[PDB]
Amino acid sequence: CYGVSPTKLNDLCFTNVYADSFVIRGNEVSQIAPGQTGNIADYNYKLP
Amino acid sequence: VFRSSVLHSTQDLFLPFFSNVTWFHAIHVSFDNPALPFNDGVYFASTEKSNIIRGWIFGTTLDSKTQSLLIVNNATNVVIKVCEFQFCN
Amino acid sequence: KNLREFVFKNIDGYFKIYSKHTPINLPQGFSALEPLVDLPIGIN
Amino acid sequence: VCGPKKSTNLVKNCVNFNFNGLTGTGVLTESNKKFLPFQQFGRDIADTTDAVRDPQTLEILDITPCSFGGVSVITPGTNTSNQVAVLYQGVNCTEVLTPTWNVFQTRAGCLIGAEYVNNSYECDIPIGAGICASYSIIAYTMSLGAENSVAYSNNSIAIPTNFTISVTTEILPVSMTKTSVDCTMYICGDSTECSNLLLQYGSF
Amino acid sequence: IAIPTNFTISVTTEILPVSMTKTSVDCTMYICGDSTECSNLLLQYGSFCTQLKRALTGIAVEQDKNTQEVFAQVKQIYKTPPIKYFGGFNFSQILPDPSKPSKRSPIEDLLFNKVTLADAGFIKQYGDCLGDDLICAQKFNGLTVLPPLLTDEMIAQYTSALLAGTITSGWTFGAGPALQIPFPMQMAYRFNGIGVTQNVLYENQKLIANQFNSAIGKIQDSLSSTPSALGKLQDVVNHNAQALNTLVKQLSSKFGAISSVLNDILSRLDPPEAEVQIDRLITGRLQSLQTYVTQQLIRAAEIRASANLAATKMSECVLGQSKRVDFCGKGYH
Amino acid sequence: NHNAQALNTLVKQLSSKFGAISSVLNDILSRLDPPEAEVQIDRLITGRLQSLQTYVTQQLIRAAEIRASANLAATKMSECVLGQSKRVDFCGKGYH
Amino acid sequence: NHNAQALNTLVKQLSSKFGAISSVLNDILSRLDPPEAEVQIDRLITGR
Amino acid sequence: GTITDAVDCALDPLSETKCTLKSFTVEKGIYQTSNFRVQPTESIVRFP
Repeated sequence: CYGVSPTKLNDLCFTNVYADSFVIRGNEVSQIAPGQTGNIADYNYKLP
Repeated sequence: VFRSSVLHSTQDLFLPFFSNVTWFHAIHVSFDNPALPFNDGVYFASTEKSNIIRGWIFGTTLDSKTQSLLIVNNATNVVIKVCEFQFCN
Repeated sequence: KNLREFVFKNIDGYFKIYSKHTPINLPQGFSALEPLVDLPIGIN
Repeated sequence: VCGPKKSTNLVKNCVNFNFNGLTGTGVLTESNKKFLPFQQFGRDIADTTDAVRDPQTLEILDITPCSFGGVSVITPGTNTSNQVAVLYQGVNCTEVLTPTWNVFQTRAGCLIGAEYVNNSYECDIPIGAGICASYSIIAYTMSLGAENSVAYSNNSIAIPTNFTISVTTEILPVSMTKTSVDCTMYICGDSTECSNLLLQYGSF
Repeated sequence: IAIPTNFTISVTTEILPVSMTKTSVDCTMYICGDSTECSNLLLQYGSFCTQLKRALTGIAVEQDKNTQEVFAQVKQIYKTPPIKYFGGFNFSQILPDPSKPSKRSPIEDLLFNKVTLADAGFIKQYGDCLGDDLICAQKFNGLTVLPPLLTDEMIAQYTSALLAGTITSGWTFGAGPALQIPFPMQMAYRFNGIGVTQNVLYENQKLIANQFNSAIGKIQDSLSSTPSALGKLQDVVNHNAQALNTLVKQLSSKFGAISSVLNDILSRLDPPEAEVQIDRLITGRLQSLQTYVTQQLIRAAEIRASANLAATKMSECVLGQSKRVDFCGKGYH
Repeated sequence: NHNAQALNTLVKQLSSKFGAISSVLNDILSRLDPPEAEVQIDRLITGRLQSLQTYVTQQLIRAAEIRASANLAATKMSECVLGQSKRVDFCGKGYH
Repeated sequence: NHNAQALNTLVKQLSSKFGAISSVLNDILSRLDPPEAEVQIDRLITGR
Repeated sequence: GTITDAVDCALDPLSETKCTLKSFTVEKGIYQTSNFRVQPTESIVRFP
């Protein structure tokens, strides 16, 4: 959890929460993260 | 954010002052109107108090190859849908 | 006669919309636009 | 969208508040600010939340910290007496908590524990705004000097017929104690791996 | 050889700062406002708060001592005679006016009106801190301005006493007892000090008094028309105000953290990862406070030097006659 | 007294932890491995260096003040002792 | 000489690492990703 | 190495000054102690 704590989460508010959903390969879990590079992080889905 | 009696400096997308903007004049007498570019955004202005243009197309190729936003304003319950629309000339 | 202004932004796939109507008699002066719609289209 | 938490009754005028997860401490009073419908939080010059919109009602309430101020304690010599005075600087006597533990309002703060007198004396303990205290502990306006008048005239002159040779002392410092501080032995306790990292800071 | 056959009695002004605005900053309320664990983490940095408190107390005591040494130089308060006659010379422009609530001269009134202080440190009834300010915002973050020891009334009384002693005793009131002496005789002694015979004065006292009155009038007109007369004090006031504003604005910095608000970090992150985020803010605010204290100490040293120079000029020109060229203004003092 | 208090404060600042687990260097060196001990050694060194720089700044300010005072004292010496100065209230109150 | 030595010391302080892997910013930017390079950029900026 | 004296810093202002100055003998003068703050009495929770 970037910027937020996993446990201290039920005591906060949000403007609009969007729950994305996509299935990637097992070795591609290290690429879905801010600042990361690769094929997925550059062609399919990138985080700011 | 609410601010009063304070000089706030910010860095974001804005319109430069004293800039040369293009004023279009569309007329129908009863091809010629190409899609204007959207480089990093655009600033739209209008002063028509009638049923003149109240919509904007958003896309990159506009040939049902990728997604494209369609915003149409009307009397009540406007429709805003992004889809693979086949836009005309 | 009313002047209708619009501003469209596309940052990190988040589409921003700013608009505010100001009556006129592009005259000199300042008029800030208000954010109305913010939808995450996520398209180029 | 928020998390599961029961709301409480809104109390105005020093209690802890929680507006949509924004915790803090301060009083809540009415406000005349023209908050826009899409504006929820406020922010002053110091980038602190000064106004907030309630999630239930559309009214705007100001956020102001509770009563505070400096605590200046006036104490004489320990071998002389043990009674002390309290000076709430910047706070009037009608306003004055964190500390567990004869009232005169001065221009610098409310002074409690010192009796104000009318006769002036030499300033002993500088309190502020021309007021000084001395030892019970009493408060008084410091005297600027002995009042004297000169018998000025058109044909009046004063010439001394005698003199008194006096010697006055004057102490002026010329130097101080030298100091040499070894950075390696001070920052590092004779450790080699500590010096290896200390040397990476340059020629400090 | 060139020898002058006439002379012009001119008056020149000179502005020198004696003190500045006091400042007392509470480290706890500034860095760890309404926070508990923040104070527990800050206590691990030692006694830096105590160092800052000692520095501010020393600055305040030094400013008070400089003010006392500059203004409070005599032991007695000499009053002006009721007969405002000194051989034609008019001193109503520099003598205090009893008609005003404050016993200040018309020149001192203009000098106080041209300078606008940001915060004098008076009592606030807490009613002006809410609703329809920079001073309140600084006070809410620990920046507290303390008023000086000697008030404006005491300074005005000291100035009036010094003026009366100078006009009624020449230079004998500073070296010893105030020996009464007519003002024309004091002027004759002053002229004899610079090498001018007293017959010139005894023959042109009327012309000298007229020139003195014209010079006082021109000085008053220049003080009323030119606002840059008290610029040396206005710059110090503006520097103090800008330093306070910068110190209260530095709280907006994140210093590499996710947010500048402590409550946001405490509510969004757990302590194991919130301590490392609060530590950055604590270090940044501590460095800002140390830089502010260093700048304030440098300014206090400069003000101390200026106050020593001003006290020396006072003791030389007012309480006596100094032969130093270009010290008591340009020309034969 | 100010010099002694500055020295005592500088020698006491070693008791601070600056966010580390302990102020003692050997304790951190023997309780944590270098992979996780350098993150505390750096904080300790930074805190001690900041304290040293603050002490040096205070000493420089005090040295400048003492230099001004010593220049004034030397001027007063050369004027009052080695000669006769007619400056009022310079060589004490009264006709020097 | 004191002014020149102060200038030389200020321009030499850039050679220090301040606990980072290298005193060069481009090297850290090219060797590490931003999520793990910001912690060194912060140390460099603080030291400078 | 035995405890022979103690001071309750939260008992009286003189004891607070003694604890602030880290000495049992306080000379004549004025000392600025810790600032007072009004403690909160209740907790307000506001949610939609």
